[PDB]
Amino acid sequence: PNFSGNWKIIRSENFEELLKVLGVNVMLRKIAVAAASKPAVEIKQEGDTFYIKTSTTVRTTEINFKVGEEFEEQTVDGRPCKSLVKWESENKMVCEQKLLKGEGPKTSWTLELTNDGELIDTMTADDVVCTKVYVRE
Ligand SMILES: *C/C=C(C)/C=C/C=C1/N(C)c2ccccc2C1(C)C
Repeated sequence: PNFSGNWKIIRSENFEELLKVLGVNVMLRKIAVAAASKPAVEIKQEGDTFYIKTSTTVRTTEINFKVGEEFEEQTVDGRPCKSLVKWESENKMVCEQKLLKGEGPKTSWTLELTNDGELIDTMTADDVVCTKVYVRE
């Protein structure tokens, strides 16, 4: 199925805690979890090729990738990483990340589409999991 769309957040669980495991200091966390930082996600999918733009009121970030091909992005806390996405199933992709420099928590993300059209974004840092759920506007 098709991940394309303009997605708006309807659920967010455990995001502040993910930030703590990543070592984001408290001043930045308050900003990051504020409504001004609420994410909107735009996806354009063509087969295995994806464009994903994630924007807030003050920030915008775009990734471009094809499933199975390595690309560069940033960890949630903004460290450059090499990422690789694979299909876990027909409706679910999983991305492993490796830091370009230094050491840190093991991080990953997954995106999956439910039959009822919800987009579930899961982010992990070691033993902590954050889940965000979106629907199409
Ligand atoms: C991933 C979530 C981020 C970056 C921010 C979300 C913040 C909020 N806030 C402050 C809020 C208040 C009411 C309902 C929903 C939210 C949301 C989780 C968007």
